[PDB]
Amino acid sequence: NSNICEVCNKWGRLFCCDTCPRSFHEHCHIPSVEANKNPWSCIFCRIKTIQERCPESQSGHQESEVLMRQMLPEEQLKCEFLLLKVYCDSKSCFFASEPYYNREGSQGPQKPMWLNKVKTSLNEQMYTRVEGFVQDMRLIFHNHKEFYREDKFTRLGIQVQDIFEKNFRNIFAIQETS
Ligand SMILES: [Zn+2]
Ligand SMILES: [Zn+2]
Ligand SMILES: [Zn+2]
Repeated sequence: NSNICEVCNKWGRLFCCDTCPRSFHEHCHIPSVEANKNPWSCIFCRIKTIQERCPESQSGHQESEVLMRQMLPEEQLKCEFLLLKVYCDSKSCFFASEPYYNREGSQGPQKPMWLNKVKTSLNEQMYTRVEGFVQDMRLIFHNHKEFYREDKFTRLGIQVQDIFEKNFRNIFAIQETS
């Protein structure tokens, strides 16, 4: 097994996957690492199994169809993994916890949003369709762009949104386009 957490790249109290060499902090894994279960298989492994059990699941899909999917177990997992892929980027730190807004010339967003809120909402099964999760994720970056205006800090939202979108297209096998 690796000696650092796959998500945050730090050592510490790590839980090791039984079917691959990755390791995790308890609350870095999504869902949080399960109490018992020997062997234990990480989210990366669980996602790989879905693809292996249904190879045709990798054929191209339309985003509009993906968004309307109900949050059955496999879609729940895919959103958990997409969320985790964002937290894998160190720039996710800026979007993790509850923001506050007091900048001359800007007004805060009407609906603030942040990663840990999305994480809780997934854990509490508050999304009934993939669309709910994706909307909240895109809202994080849209709020940031609007608030920061011409400050160069706006670029951090563009950057982390790009990680989200690339991973969304990979995990849900969105049809490639020009
Ligand atoms: Zn970690
Ligand atoms: Zn694994
Ligand atoms: Zn099949």
